[PDB]
Amino acid sequence: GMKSKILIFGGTGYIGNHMVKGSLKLGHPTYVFTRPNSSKTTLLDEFQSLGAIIVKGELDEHEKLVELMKKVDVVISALAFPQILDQFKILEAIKVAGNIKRFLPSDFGVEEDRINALPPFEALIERKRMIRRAIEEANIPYTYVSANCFASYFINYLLRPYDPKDEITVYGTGEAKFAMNYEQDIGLYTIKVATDPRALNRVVIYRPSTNIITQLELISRWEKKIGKKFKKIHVPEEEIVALTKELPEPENIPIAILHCLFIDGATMSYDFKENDVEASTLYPELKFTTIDELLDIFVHDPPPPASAAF
Repeated sequence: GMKSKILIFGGTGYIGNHMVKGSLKLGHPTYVFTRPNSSKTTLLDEFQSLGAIIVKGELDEHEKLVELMKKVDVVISALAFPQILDQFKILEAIKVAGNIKRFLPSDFGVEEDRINALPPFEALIERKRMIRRAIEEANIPYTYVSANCFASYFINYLLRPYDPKDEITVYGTGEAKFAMNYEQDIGLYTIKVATDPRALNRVVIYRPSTNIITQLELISRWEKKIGKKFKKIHVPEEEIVALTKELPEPENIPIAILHCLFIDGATMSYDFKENDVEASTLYPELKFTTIDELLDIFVHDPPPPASAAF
């Protein structure tokens, strides 16, 4: 009915599929633009069975993009790091169409306009800033989402719950704080703020108070949940830093990200600004799945590990 029509790019991606599912769950007409040569045919069918309108094509099809933009109201991009600047193709279509009410570029991580990282990762977030600068210069309505750490992804990466090993790797001292949110919630809240006036032309950060922790505390809580103790093996910062200088690309990128998130503590190294919007405060009918609840999920029905593209 009055629900805004949502167009999603990168819908078959790691975080993108949660935005597609969240959009549909919220009753929004959902358009999913995806490549003709899809290896995610089983994910697309699911989207379709849920009500999504699948649109096959390439980002290079400018005319197709423009005609598509004219049919929707909101555009959300969840493209991967290798395609950050390709979002300029999406932006060009938005500019020509002229009817888009809100554009959310592919951020969904650290708040790049207030943090810096090691060269490997800095080059990537600088590309994300370029997109933001282009959006602002064109006066395109937007929302910049800083979703912080993807919880299932990093619980898998840090705790390796599927690994019966007796040791656990700690990056740096392990004392740096970070915030991590459940992917399903990131998807749901993202759709909500994309149509929320309180988020128009603002930076929205997902930092629920129940999802802030350090590597050491996460380990301790996991140990209590499963009744096992692990031998902690640390990886010195100077060591991680060196690797980002010697290892090739994209190898050194994950290492740079690990330093940013778990050593520098970039997701918790700042205080909120006047115009910042912290998402957990927006909806009294919803709440972010907490860290304890997340650990319970991994104990009862843990999700498969994943690896972002670089």
